[PDB]
Amino acid sequence: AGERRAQNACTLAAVTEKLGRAAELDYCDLEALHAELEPLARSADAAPQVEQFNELLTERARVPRRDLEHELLERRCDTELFVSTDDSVHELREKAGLLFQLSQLLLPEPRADQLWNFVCMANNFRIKFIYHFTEQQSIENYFKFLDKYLSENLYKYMDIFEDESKGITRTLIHKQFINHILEPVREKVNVTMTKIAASNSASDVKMLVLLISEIFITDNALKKSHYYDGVGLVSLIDEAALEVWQNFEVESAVSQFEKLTTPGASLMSPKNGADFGKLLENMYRYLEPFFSIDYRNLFSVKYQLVDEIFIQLPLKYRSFLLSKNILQNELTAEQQFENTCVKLHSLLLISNILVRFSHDFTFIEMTQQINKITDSDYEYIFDEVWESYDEAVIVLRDSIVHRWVKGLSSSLRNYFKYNEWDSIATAPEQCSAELVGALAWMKKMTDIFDKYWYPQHIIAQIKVALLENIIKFMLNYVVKLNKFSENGLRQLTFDYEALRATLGLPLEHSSVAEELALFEYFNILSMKYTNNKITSKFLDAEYVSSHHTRNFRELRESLQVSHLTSDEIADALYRTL
Amino acid sequence: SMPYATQLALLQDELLDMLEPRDGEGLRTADIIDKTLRFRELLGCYRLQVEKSTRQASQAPALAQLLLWERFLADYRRRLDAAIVHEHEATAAR
Repeated sequence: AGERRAQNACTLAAVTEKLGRAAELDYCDLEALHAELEPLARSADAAPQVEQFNELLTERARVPRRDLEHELLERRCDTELFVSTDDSVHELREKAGLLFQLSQLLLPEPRADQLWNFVCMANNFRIKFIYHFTEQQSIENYFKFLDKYLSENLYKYMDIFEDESKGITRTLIHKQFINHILEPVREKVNVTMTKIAASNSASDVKMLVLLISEIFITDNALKKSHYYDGVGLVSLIDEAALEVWQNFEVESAVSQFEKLTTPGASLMSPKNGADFGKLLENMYRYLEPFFSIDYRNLFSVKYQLVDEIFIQLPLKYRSFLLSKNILQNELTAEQQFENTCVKLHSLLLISNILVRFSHDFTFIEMTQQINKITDSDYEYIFDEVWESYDEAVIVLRDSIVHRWVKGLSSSLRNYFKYNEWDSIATAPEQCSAELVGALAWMKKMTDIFDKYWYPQHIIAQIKVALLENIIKFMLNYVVKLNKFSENGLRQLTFDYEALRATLGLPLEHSSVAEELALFEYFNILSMKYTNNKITSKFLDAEYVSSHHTRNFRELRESLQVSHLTSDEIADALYRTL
Repeated sequence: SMPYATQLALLQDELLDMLEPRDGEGLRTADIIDKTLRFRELLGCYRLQVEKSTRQASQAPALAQLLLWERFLADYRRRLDAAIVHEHEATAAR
């Protein structure tokens, strides 16, 4: 191993001897030295040789810097007094080409501020900026100045300093001319920034927060207005300043959240759901620029902001609802019902809000940033909220149906007590006098439910579940406990269609199997009143026993009863007698 | 129109056309999101309708169309998000 140190420091000690002859060394020699020293860079044995070679490049670049900067300022190349032509631009491109070639020879790689050609190109702006300006509004004014200059000079300087032969591309000039024009703004801003980051006063901590937020804003506008895919003023933000901004933003969001999750004993209202929704939208409007900025050392906080605000807060909000309120024991039955309706509404509203967030471009991108860094195969970041919300929606939906059905069982008690279905005076013209109370209640109930918005299928789900519970009530508590007149049955059919009518079911569509069965059972029931030839045969108590095991092969075909069971057809026939 | 299965039938075509606008003005992304939300809702309605057609089969084509539509919506969100990315990439390199 020592055979490559006494041999290494030999070429390394011949480099210093050729360096000791600064004059009578042309650019070709500088390339030959780069060829020899390049491998040995970063070794730290050749560090002195590096330091010398770099400070030689710098001295070889000092004169064309003073010339290029003087020519640029004395010809007013960034004003209307200068036009780009083969003559007035010729010498500028020579001085800048040589400066670029010299910068590219720095070992190991040139610093950002050592691209001397771009430093010279930006010098004019540096002088104008420092002259004109000796916080959030200041940073905004700096952007206004920067933007105006960039607008009228960027593509012009690209036309001037284009040099494909020497590596100076148009894409490079676009990136670097903006970056170097930005440097005096970074220095000016970062003075007042480090002046605030050195204080613990609230006024200070907020002024720092607003500063950082303004930086994010201006970086965003720079990327949009001049198509700049380089670093802005985000370089000024250190991890200690981010932690401050991030915590201020999460605290602001939680503070607003907690003023919405304060448990009042009054019936829950939709507003609270809409206000939490607005909170999520406002906080996303505020955090949009930060989210859109592409700096890797930023992802660590972007995920933190996504989780704590757009996942944690919705989950906590779900548990804000569904929560033991001993302060809500004084609620009416119809109040507890409306309270649940409102809960389900609010929950599904926040769900759709997150659905919209999930297709905005900034979310799609930082969702892939998360799926890459955490190696977690998430489709959307909101999958964990949705899947946790889909559970609570069922619990709520079931609660609505149960609480609704419990109430219907209560209001039909009067209608249940009526037993004169075998002695009916005439045909139905209105609804049974004992059902009027229930019909009214059931309309009050559907109207309360209809006050609020739910997805169409969840409406259908709840209302169908109640149509079925209505059928079960009519069949088991009334029909399958009485025998019916001609018009007693017509009256009952009326009553049923009135109760179905109160649900305001999404109708003109098809009918549920349970209701088809209901009307098949009615149809059989109704043969007690038509003395047809093929109906005296069927309405025999002995035909029922003798045919029950065939599943009534005859009757099924004759009467289109295709949704009732054998036992059911039997009970109907038996009920005609 | 009125039937769920023809509402879904048309809405699928519409949702596919939004992805390739002959407009100039790009994607009407808010309208697309609104449509996919309505597609999900209508899907749920068709699902309920099929389910509640037999009490607690010849309802096979409806189940097939339902499955292929649920798969459609699932893939369509990926197609949409891709298009949304592409549309901003294109309007940055111009």
